[PDB]
Amino acid sequence: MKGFAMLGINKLGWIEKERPVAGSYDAIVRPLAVSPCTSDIHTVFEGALGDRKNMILGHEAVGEVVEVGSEVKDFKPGDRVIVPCTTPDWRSLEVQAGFQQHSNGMLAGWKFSNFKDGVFGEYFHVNDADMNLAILPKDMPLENAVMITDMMTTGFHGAELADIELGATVAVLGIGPVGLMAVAGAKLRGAGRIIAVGSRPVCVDAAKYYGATDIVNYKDGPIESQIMNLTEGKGVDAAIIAGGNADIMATAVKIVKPGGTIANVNYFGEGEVLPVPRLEWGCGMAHKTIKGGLCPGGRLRAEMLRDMVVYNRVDLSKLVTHVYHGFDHIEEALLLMKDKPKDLIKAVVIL
Amino acid sequence: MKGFAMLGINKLGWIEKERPVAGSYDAIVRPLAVSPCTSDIHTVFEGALGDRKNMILGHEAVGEVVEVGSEVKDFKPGDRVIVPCTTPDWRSLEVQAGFQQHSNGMLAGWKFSNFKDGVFGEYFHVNDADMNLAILPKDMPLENAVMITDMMTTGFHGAELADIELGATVAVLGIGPVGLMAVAGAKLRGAGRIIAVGSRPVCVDAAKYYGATDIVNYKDGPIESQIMNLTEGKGVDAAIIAGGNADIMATAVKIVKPGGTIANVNYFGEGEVLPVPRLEWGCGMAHKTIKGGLCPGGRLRAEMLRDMVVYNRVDLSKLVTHVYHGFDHIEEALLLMKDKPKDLIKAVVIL
Amino acid sequence: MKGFAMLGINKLGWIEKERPVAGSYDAIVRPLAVSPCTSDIHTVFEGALGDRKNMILGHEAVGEVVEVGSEVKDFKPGDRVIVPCTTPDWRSLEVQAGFQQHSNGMLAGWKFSNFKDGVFGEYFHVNDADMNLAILPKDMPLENAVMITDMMTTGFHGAELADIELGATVAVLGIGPVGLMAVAGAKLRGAGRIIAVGSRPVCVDAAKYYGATDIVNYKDGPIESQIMNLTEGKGVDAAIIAGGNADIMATAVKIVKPGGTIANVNYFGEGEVLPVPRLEWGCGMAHKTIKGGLCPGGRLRAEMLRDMVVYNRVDLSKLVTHVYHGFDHIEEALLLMKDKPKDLIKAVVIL
Amino acid sequence: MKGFAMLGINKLGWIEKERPVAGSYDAIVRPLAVSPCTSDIHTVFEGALGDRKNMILGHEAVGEVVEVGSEVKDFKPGDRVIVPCTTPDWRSLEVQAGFQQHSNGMLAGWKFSNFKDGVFGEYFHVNDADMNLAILPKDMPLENAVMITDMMTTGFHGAELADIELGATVAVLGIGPVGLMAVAGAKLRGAGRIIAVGSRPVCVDAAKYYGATDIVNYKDGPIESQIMNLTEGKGVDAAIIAGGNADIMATAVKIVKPGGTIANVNYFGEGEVLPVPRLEWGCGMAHKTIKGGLCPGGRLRAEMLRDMVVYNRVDLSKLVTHVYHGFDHIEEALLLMKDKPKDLIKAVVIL
Ligand SMILES: C[As](C)(=O)[O-]
Ligand SMILES: C[As](C)(=O)[O-]
Ligand SMILES: C[As](C)(=O)[O-]
Ligand SMILES: C[As](C)(=O)[O-]
Ligand SMILES: [Cl-]
Ligand SMILES: [Cl-]
Ligand SMILES: [Cl-]
Ligand SMILES: [Cl-]
Ligand SMILES: [Cl-]
Ligand SMILES: [Cl-]
Ligand SMILES: [Cl-]
Ligand SMILES: [Cl-]
Ligand SMILES: [Zn+2]
Ligand SMILES: [Zn+2]
Ligand SMILES: [Zn+2]
Ligand SMILES: [Zn+2]
Repeated sequence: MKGFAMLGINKLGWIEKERPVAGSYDAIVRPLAVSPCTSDIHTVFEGALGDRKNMILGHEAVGEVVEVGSEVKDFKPGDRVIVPCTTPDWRSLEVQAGFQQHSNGMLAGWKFSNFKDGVFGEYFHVNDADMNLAILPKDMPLENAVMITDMMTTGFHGAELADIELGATVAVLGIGPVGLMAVAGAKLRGAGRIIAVGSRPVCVDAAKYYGATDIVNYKDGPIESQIMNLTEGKGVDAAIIAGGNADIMATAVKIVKPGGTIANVNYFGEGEVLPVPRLEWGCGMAHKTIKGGLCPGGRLRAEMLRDMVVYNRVDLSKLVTHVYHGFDHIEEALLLMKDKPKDLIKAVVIL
Repeated sequence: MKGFAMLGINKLGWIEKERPVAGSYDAIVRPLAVSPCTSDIHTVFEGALGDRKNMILGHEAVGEVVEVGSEVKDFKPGDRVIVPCTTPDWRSLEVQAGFQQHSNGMLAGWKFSNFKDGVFGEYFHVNDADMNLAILPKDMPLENAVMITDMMTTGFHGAELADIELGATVAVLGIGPVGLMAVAGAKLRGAGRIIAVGSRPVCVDAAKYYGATDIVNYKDGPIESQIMNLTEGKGVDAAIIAGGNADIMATAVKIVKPGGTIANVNYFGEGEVLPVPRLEWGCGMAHKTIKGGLCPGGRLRAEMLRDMVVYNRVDLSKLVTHVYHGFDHIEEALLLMKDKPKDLIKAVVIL
Repeated sequence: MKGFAMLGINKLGWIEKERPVAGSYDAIVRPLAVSPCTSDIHTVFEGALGDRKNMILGHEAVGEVVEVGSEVKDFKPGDRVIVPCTTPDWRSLEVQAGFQQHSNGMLAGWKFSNFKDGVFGEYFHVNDADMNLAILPKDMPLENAVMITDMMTTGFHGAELADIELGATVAVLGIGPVGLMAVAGAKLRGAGRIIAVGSRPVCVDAAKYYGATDIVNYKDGPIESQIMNLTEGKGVDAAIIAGGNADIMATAVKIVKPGGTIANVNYFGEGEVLPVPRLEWGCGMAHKTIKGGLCPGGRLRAEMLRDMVVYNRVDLSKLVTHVYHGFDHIEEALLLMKDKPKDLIKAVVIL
Repeated sequence: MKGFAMLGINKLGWIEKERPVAGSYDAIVRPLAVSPCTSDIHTVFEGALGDRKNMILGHEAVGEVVEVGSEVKDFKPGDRVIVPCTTPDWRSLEVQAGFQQHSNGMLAGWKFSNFKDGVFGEYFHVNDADMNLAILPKDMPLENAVMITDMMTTGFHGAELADIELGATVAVLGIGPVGLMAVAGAKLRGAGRIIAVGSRPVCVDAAKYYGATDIVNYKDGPIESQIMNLTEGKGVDAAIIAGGNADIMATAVKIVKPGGTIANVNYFGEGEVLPVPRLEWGCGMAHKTIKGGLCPGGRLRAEMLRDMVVYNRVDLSKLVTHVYHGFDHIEEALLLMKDKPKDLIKAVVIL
């Protein structure tokens, strides 16, 4: 079977592997549409989760079930499915503690292109199909569906972590596709003022679409001072980190008011320490809670998000700026995420 | 000073009282626009909070500050203000425990036309002005502003109490103005499917506007069975009670799935017991949490809600179906709430 | 295989059934020590969960694993195990929503002597052994261990549901073994004053041991008035319901202060409605949250509770008032729970 | 009036000031017993909250009310009172948001020897007496009472922030008096295993008394590896930081399991950045929540803690290792906190 892989740190290529086989509770799925992610660039080009050998990349797919194990009851060959990027082992003690994302170890609910061969292959394997898949609606555009699997869940998780009160003022630091979904998620948690920080015009337009009331361009000067000035020295109720380097932790702390929340969903690839500033964290005592969480997955999450899309709670179409046709364009698509052209949000390859 | 009052249970009339005087921390406010509430009908005509003598009614007003005490710093004569219907005593132990609504006793944060002369008078008194008032924006229509003071805060509080996950399915039982705001609030907590229960066409149109995906008319048959059928036997994640008689508690319990929330914001005036059904409450063990809460007030709540309106998170204009001009029309306006014409949601009297 | 069963409502007897067989993920366990529960009296003699045919009773056991399925990795034949009375299906959507106790339906995480043949048999079946068993410590008395499986988890769950702040005043309504564990659990959530309501001297002594600061005997007069008098009209922060008839709901509501919690863990068998009083529930608005929950189970819960016992956080020995030797005494033991002698808390049959 | 003061950074001395006067809502209190705090050493000798001029030190006192304002109703001259070190302005928007500790600005609920003349004076001023004082019980030893005002509330707040499940494994980093109270607080939140990190024998004995099951001495080697070894590679559910330098943040992150909580109550005086390690924080995604909070105060907190002591939930006497008699010994007492003799936990000066 063919797949586009991380040969090792800094090295991409097409490889050939054995087609995976389903256990009693698993499914084999062939991709129908896929998207590459900035996370795979951190993983390959920064070595941010350590080295790998011949790991097929990608974790954002809608697919067709081709094969299911003997104990699979709700999915069958031919079913069209939304595959959440996080596919936990539901039989784990971490699940019993309330942390599906870390079933059997830190980040280990997120398998695809963390450590498990991903979706950029002729087929891929889903553990526990009945618990980790959702049916794709008949009329749902594939490219919008693909945005559910990671961008929507992660951005929304930033808003969830932020523990927003109705009418809260929220800053979103970074308006790549995850931050855009954080903007929309903040709105769908009842945020009033939403201050989006970023400068790429395509992203700014999308941020405004999704609910941003204010846009902060770092080229006008320090972000901290800009935000403090917008809020008349009060700061924000919550800051969602959806991108940046290590220093953005310190920025987030400095703009959040006492009692507020810093909610990280950014995958940091560079810097071995994320700085928390002493004075602006109240020398340890400011009740500025710092969170940082991998997106939830599983069937329940996938269905609930899917149904938000069905009921027009968010329009995912705005994220999709590039569409390609055919398996081979996966390569070109991933390299867009590396190279970062001004007009890109997300790319989808429809096979 | 003139006001429209509860003479006692079942008896309304205009009365004359001394104009109130501000303590060091208080304001005297003259109404600019007011709305009557169904709660005052429960209070007067059902005796639902006990008898009263000569209590001026009303608790929904935007006003002009005419006089402030010596220790008031943020409001001054001439300021135009949104007055939250709940005006807590902030120096109370209940506030220290996190329950502003019950400062100095059960429901005692809600003063106006609970026990304190209300807003249907030439002037009224606000305790602790700096903590219990918000500035009215220059361009904000008075009639929309008045909807902040009770309908928005109460309906939104139903959504808050419901403890909705992103993508949850919510039922709203009753689509009077409080239920309409519960619909909008559920949407602004990220609800997917929102099932609104009610039959008055004006309310149904508003419910759909505010985010209802499904409408349930009791004239088609039992509500429980209808809802269970819509959700394919799963029930709903949360049911918000925004109206009905005592029996609606039992309905709410029967439609909520195990682990879900029944969130009441209805002011019950009739029936001395609200029934919780044994079997459908899992004989005590179904984790169906039952909440029932008075709306928050105070300056912070008022400002945060006001700012949600400024940033176009909700459009309150749809609630206002009747507008009158002049103090004397307060009487006619309140009697609309008693008589309940098919085309009424809320009435506002602009003085 | 022999077991002591519910023949049907009002009818007990010994029966013969096929010995159960383990699926790939299950274990067959033979009891080493067992206890009967008041819940089985509700189930059999009140028909509180509907009729049954030939259901082996009991859900409180420590056992020896005799057989495990091919996919079981952490338990093996010969292992001595604490079996939590609640053994969820971990692969369920309710688990994904955070409600293990209702995996695959209301109460359906609690299988043994709800609907599944229980522990009063020569052998019983545990679903998903690796996720639903805990190792019994070598030196832990069997009879103390058995108290973990239901009494400790349920009583502690009442304290968990009560959402106690450090220093809160808690009432416990009923001091049978579940209420006794609620007393201990309240103490281990940092309760200050703990007011235990009950009159059996053996239970009173145990309540005082476990942390009760005040004892209320209903024979001295109405409980509501007694509690209100003890707390100088303030009421309690939380009331845990661990026994009583339907009316105790109303008592609990009347003694809890505004903003407080009524936390039920009682299995109600009689009365089709549990009354919530209108005026004392603030006509729907008093923020008196009413909870009612089945005890958690699974391996994680079992291990965490076991380790609390290992570290001397609670002494379970006080609950065990009667010990019998041999399988046949199960019958006599269960009938004690029906007949309720003054000196009984819990009975354990050591096989 | 005489007081022992921070002349400025690095400079202590006795000074003379005007005796303060009560506003309508305030009290003037004369100390009956006082304790010095390590925080005042950070403040004076590290300049950790910036420079000061002639600020009377100390924030741990039991006193006698000598004078009250005209609007004070619950306290009067002669009353003996426990003064919480945190005395919020209850009329603030931060209080409305749920953060009394930051009323009118970051840390600004903690006034005494942060910015307001403290308790090491012939008299001191308490803002809002009715909301910020508690009656001292007649038979309560003064020196035990003084431990309520800061050590108990702060250490307990570390346990509160840790959001401990019943049976959780907790590490406490630092076993000075705050960490000792964190140990006791963890126990009173139902912790099972409690791993206390420290090496001073007097503190170790107290840690064991208060509930520590394991003691970790850094002189045996790296703390991280020791803790990971104790927990068999699982890490701890929560780590409470009650002392250390800046690096302890990174240690806390490395020992907490995914989904766990790092709960800081340490007042950091040195280092401008507290490091959060990238890999062990799951590159931003490990759901290791980092909290850091000033202790709550006010009358409600003071009464609830006082009542925990009355009901023998914790014994504070173990903290008091040194007692002096007479106002002048304040100087000697504070310098003990600077110099740190092996046998010191807390010192109390009884005037
Ligand atoms: C599954 As991911 C860290 O790219 O949001
Ligand atoms: C202040 As009201 C009970 O009418 O929402
Ligand atoms: C498992 As039970 C309802 O007897 O605590
Ligand atoms: C009031 As303090 C920071 O010394 O615990
Ligand atoms: Cl975990
Ligand atoms: Cl992104
Ligand atoms: Cl309260
Ligand atoms: Cl209404
Ligand atoms: Cl569920
Ligand atoms: Cl019991
Ligand atoms: Cl705040
Ligand atoms: Cl300390
Ligand atoms: Zn991704
Ligand atoms: Zn009203
Ligand atoms: Zn039982
Ligand atoms: Zn201190």
